[PDB]
Amino acid sequence: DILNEEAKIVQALNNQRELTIKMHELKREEKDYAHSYSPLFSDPVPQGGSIGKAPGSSR
Amino acid sequence: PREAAAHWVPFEDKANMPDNVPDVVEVGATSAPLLSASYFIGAKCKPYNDDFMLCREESQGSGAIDCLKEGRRVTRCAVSVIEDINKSCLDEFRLHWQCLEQNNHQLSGCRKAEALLNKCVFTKLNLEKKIPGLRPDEEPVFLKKDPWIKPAVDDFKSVRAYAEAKKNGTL
Repeated sequence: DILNEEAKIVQALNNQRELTIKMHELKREEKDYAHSYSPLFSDPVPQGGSIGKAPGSSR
Repeated sequence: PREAAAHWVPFEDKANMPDNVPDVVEVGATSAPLLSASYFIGAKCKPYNDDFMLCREESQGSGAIDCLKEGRRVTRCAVSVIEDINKSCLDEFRLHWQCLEQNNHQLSGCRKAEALLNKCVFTKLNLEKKIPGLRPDEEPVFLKKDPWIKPAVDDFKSVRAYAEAKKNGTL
Protein backbone atom coordinates (compact mmCIF):
# COMPACT_ATOMS: atom_id res chain seq x y z
CA ASP A 1 0.00 0.00 0.00
CA ILE A 2 2.77 2.43 0.91
CA LEU A 3 4.71 1.60 -2.24
CA ASN A 4 1.59 2.25 -4.31
CA GLU A 5 1.19 5.61 -2.56
CA GLU A 6 4.80 6.47 -3.32
CA ALA A 7 4.38 5.32 -6.91
CA LYS A 8 1.63 7.93 -7.18
CA ILE A 9 3.72 10.61 -5.47
CA VAL A 10 6.95 10.02 -7.41
CA GLN A 11 5.05 9.86 -10.69
CA ALA A 12 3.34 13.12 -9.72
CA LEU A 13 6.74 14.70 -9.18
CA ASN A 14 8.09 13.38 -12.46
CA ASN A 15 4.97 14.78 -14.11
CA GLN A 16 5.92 18.05 -12.42
CA ARG A 17 9.52 17.93 -13.65
CA GLU A 18 8.55 17.02 -17.20
CA LEU A 19 5.91 19.71 -17.00
CA THR A 20 8.35 22.46 -16.12
CA ILE A 21 11.28 21.47 -18.36
CA LYS A 22 8.91 21.41 -21.31
CA MET A 23 7.51 24.80 -20.23
CA HIS A 24 11.06 26.14 -20.22
CA GLU A 25 11.40 24.92 -23.79
CA LEU A 26 8.05 26.60 -24.45
CA LYS A 27 9.64 29.82 -23.21
CA ARG A 28 12.71 29.80 -25.45
CA GLU A 29 10.76 28.63 -28.51
CA GLU A 30 10.84 30.92 -31.54
CA LYS A 31 7.64 32.94 -31.52
CA ASP A 32 5.69 33.75 -34.66
CA TYR A 33 4.93 37.30 -35.74
CA ALA A 34 1.23 36.81 -35.07
CA HIS A 35 1.78 36.21 -31.37
CA SER A 36 4.68 38.62 -30.95
CA TYR A 37 3.31 41.73 -32.61
CA SER A 38 -0.24 42.65 -33.67
CA PRO A 39 -2.29 39.60 -34.72
CA LEU A 40 -3.88 41.33 -37.64
CA PHE A 41 -1.45 43.13 -39.92
CA SER A 42 0.38 39.85 -40.31
CA ASP A 43 3.03 41.33 -42.48
CA PRO A 44 5.85 43.45 -41.05
CA VAL A 45 6.10 45.16 -44.47
CA PRO A 46 5.90 48.89 -43.68
CA GLN A 47 4.71 50.37 -47.04
CA GLY A 48 4.28 53.73 -45.32
CA GLY A 49 4.22 57.37 -46.33
CA SER A 50 2.07 57.12 -49.43
CA ILE A 51 1.53 60.53 -50.88
CA GLY A 52 4.60 61.26 -52.99
CA LYS A 53 5.07 57.60 -53.79
CA ALA A 54 6.99 56.26 -56.75
CA PRO A 55 6.01 53.17 -58.73
CA GLY A 56 8.76 50.69 -58.01
CA SER A 57 9.65 50.64 -54.37
CA SER A 58 8.66 47.13 -53.31
CA ARG A 59 11.39 44.64 -54.30
CA PRO B 1 13.22 64.38 -54.41
CA ARG B 2 14.95 66.95 -52.23
CA GLU B 3 15.57 70.71 -52.07
CA ALA B 4 19.07 72.02 -52.85
CA ALA B 5 21.91 72.93 -50.53
CA ALA B 6 23.64 75.69 -48.61
CA HIS B 7 25.94 76.24 -51.58
CA TRP B 8 25.19 73.71 -54.25
CA VAL B 9 27.19 73.89 -57.47
CA PRO B 10 25.63 72.87 -60.80
CA PHE B 11 27.56 70.55 -63.04
CA GLU B 12 27.08 68.83 -66.35
CA ASP B 13 28.75 66.16 -68.45
CA LYS B 14 29.38 66.42 -72.19
CA ALA B 15 28.76 62.76 -72.96
CA ASN B 16 26.28 60.82 -75.08
CA MET B 17 23.68 58.09 -75.08
CA PRO B 18 26.31 55.37 -75.53
CA ASP B 19 25.33 52.35 -77.62
CA ASN B 20 21.88 50.93 -78.00
CA VAL B 21 19.12 53.49 -77.43
CA PRO B 22 18.34 55.38 -80.66
CA ASP B 23 17.77 59.11 -80.49
CA VAL B 24 14.31 60.48 -79.70
CA VAL B 25 12.60 63.74 -80.70
CA GLU B 26 12.86 65.16 -77.17
CA VAL B 27 10.17 67.55 -75.98
CA GLY B 28 11.36 71.07 -76.68
CA ALA B 29 8.23 72.58 -75.18
CA THR B 30 8.36 75.07 -72.32
CA SER B 31 5.96 74.79 -69.37
CA ALA B 32 3.09 76.96 -70.57
CA PRO B 33 2.39 75.05 -73.86
CA LEU B 34 2.74 71.62 -72.28
CA LEU B 35 0.60 72.71 -69.34
CA SER B 36 -2.00 73.86 -71.83
CA ALA B 37 -1.92 70.62 -73.85
CA SER B 38 -1.51 68.38 -70.79
CA TYR B 39 -5.08 67.12 -71.03
CA PHE B 40 -4.77 66.29 -74.68
CA ILE B 41 -1.52 64.39 -74.37
CA GLY B 42 -3.07 62.66 -71.38
CA ALA B 43 -6.14 61.83 -73.42
CA LYS B 44 -4.42 60.43 -76.49
CA CYS B 45 -1.37 58.92 -74.78
CA LYS B 46 -3.26 57.49 -71.81
CA PRO B 47 -2.39 53.74 -71.98
CA TYR B 48 1.17 54.49 -73.10
CA ASN B 49 1.93 56.57 -69.99
CA ASP B 50 -0.05 54.08 -67.93
CA ASP B 51 2.21 51.35 -69.31
CA PHE B 52 5.15 53.56 -68.35
CA MET B 53 4.29 53.77 -64.76
CA LEU B 54 3.31 50.09 -64.75
CA CYS B 55 6.71 49.06 -66.12
CA ARG B 56 8.54 51.38 -63.78
CA GLU B 57 6.53 49.73 -61.01
CA GLU B 58 7.27 46.10 -61.91
CA SER B 59 10.97 46.85 -62.43
CA GLN B 60 11.96 47.12 -58.80
CA GLY B 61 15.64 47.95 -58.75
CA SER B 62 15.96 47.84 -62.51
CA GLY B 63 13.62 50.80 -62.75
CA ALA B 64 15.33 53.39 -64.86
CA ILE B 65 17.44 50.86 -66.80
CA ASP B 66 14.51 48.68 -67.81
CA CYS B 67 11.98 50.71 -69.76
CA LEU B 68 14.22 52.70 -72.15
CA LYS B 69 12.15 51.34 -75.04
CA GLU B 70 9.20 52.82 -73.24
CA GLY B 71 10.71 56.17 -72.43
CA ARG B 72 11.29 56.22 -76.15
CA ARG B 73 7.62 55.25 -76.64
CA VAL B 74 5.76 57.67 -74.42
CA THR B 75 7.57 60.88 -75.34
CA ARG B 76 7.21 60.45 -79.09
CA CYS B 77 3.42 60.27 -79.09
CA ALA B 78 3.23 63.44 -77.01
CA VAL B 79 5.56 65.05 -79.55
CA SER B 80 3.12 63.87 -82.23
CA VAL B 81 0.24 65.56 -80.40
CA ILE B 82 2.05 68.86 -80.00
CA GLU B 83 3.17 68.88 -83.64
CA ASP B 84 -0.42 68.21 -84.68
CA ILE B 85 -1.60 71.14 -82.58
CA ASN B 86 1.23 73.25 -84.02
CA LYS B 87 -0.48 72.57 -87.32
CA SER B 88 -4.01 72.69 -85.89
CA CYS B 89 -4.92 75.54 -83.54
CA LEU B 90 -1.59 77.33 -83.13
CA ASP B 91 -3.18 80.77 -82.88
CA GLU B 92 -5.70 79.84 -80.20
CA PHE B 93 -3.44 77.41 -78.36
CA ARG B 94 -0.61 79.93 -78.34
CA LEU B 95 -3.17 82.51 -77.19
CA HIS B 96 -4.23 80.23 -74.33
CA TRP B 97 -0.70 80.25 -73.02
CA GLN B 98 -0.25 83.89 -74.01
CA CYS B 99 -2.86 84.38 -71.33
CA LEU B 100 -1.47 81.63 -69.13
CA GLU B 101 2.09 83.00 -69.19
CA GLN B 102 0.78 85.51 -66.67
CA ASN B 103 -1.19 84.55 -63.53
CA ASN B 104 1.71 82.35 -62.23
CA HIS B 105 0.35 79.50 -64.39
CA GLN B 106 -2.78 79.43 -62.22
CA LEU B 107 -5.34 77.73 -64.39
CA SER B 108 -8.01 80.03 -62.88
CA GLY B 109 -6.85 82.87 -65.14
CA CYS B 110 -7.86 81.95 -68.66
CA ARG B 111 -11.35 80.47 -68.87
CA LYS B 112 -12.52 82.53 -71.84
CA ALA B 113 -9.40 81.65 -73.81
CA GLU B 114 -9.80 78.00 -72.84
CA ALA B 115 -13.32 77.36 -74.15
CA LEU B 116 -12.29 78.76 -77.53
CA LEU B 117 -9.61 76.07 -77.71
CA ASN B 118 -11.91 73.25 -76.58
CA LYS B 119 -14.05 73.53 -79.69
CA CYS B 120 -10.97 73.83 -81.90
CA VAL B 121 -9.03 70.70 -80.96
CA PHE B 122 -12.25 68.69 -80.79
CA THR B 123 -12.98 69.93 -84.32
CA LYS B 124 -9.73 69.06 -86.08
CA LEU B 125 -7.67 66.87 -83.74
CA ASN B 126 -11.00 65.47 -82.32
CA LEU B 127 -9.74 65.09 -78.76
CA GLU B 128 -11.46 66.17 -75.58
CA LYS B 129 -10.60 67.25 -72.06
CA LYS B 130 -12.08 64.75 -69.61
CA ILE B 131 -11.48 64.74 -65.85
CA PRO B 132 -11.38 61.14 -64.57
CA GLY B 133 -12.33 60.41 -60.99
CA LEU B 134 -15.16 62.96 -61.25
CA ARG B 135 -18.25 61.00 -60.25
CA PRO B 136 -21.44 62.20 -62.02
CA ASP B 137 -23.88 64.90 -60.90
CA GLU B 138 -20.73 66.99 -60.39
CA GLU B 139 -19.89 69.75 -62.83
CA PRO B 140 -16.35 69.75 -64.24
CA VAL B 141 -15.09 73.12 -63.16
CA PHE B 142 -13.89 74.37 -66.55
CA LEU B 143 -17.36 73.60 -67.90
CA LYS B 144 -19.33 75.52 -65.29
CA LYS B 145 -20.84 78.98 -65.60
CA ASP B 146 -20.50 81.93 -63.20
CA PRO B 147 -17.38 80.73 -61.35
CA TRP B 148 -16.80 82.12 -57.89
CA ILE B 149 -13.12 82.84 -58.49
CA LYS B 150 -13.20 85.14 -61.46
CA PRO B 151 -9.68 85.95 -62.66
CA ALA B 152 -7.75 89.18 -62.24
CA VAL B 153 -7.34 90.56 -65.77
CA ASP B 154 -8.36 88.58 -68.81
CA ASP B 155 -6.05 89.26 -71.72
CA PHE B 156 -7.19 91.76 -74.27
CA LYS B 157 -6.78 89.53 -77.30
CA SER B 158 -8.75 86.46 -76.32
CA VAL B 159 -11.74 88.42 -75.03
CA ARG B 160 -12.11 89.95 -78.48
CA ALA B 161 -11.47 86.49 -79.94
CA TYR B 162 -14.26 85.20 -77.69
CA ALA B 163 -16.63 87.90 -78.91
CA GLU B 164 -15.70 86.98 -82.48
CA ALA B 165 -16.30 83.33 -81.62
CA LYS B 166 -19.81 84.42 -80.73
CA LYS B 167 -20.21 86.54 -83.87
CA ASN B 168 -18.95 83.76 -86.13
CA GLY B 169 -21.15 81.26 -84.31
CA THR B 170 -18.22 78.92 -83.71
CA LEU B 171 -19.19 78.88 -80.04
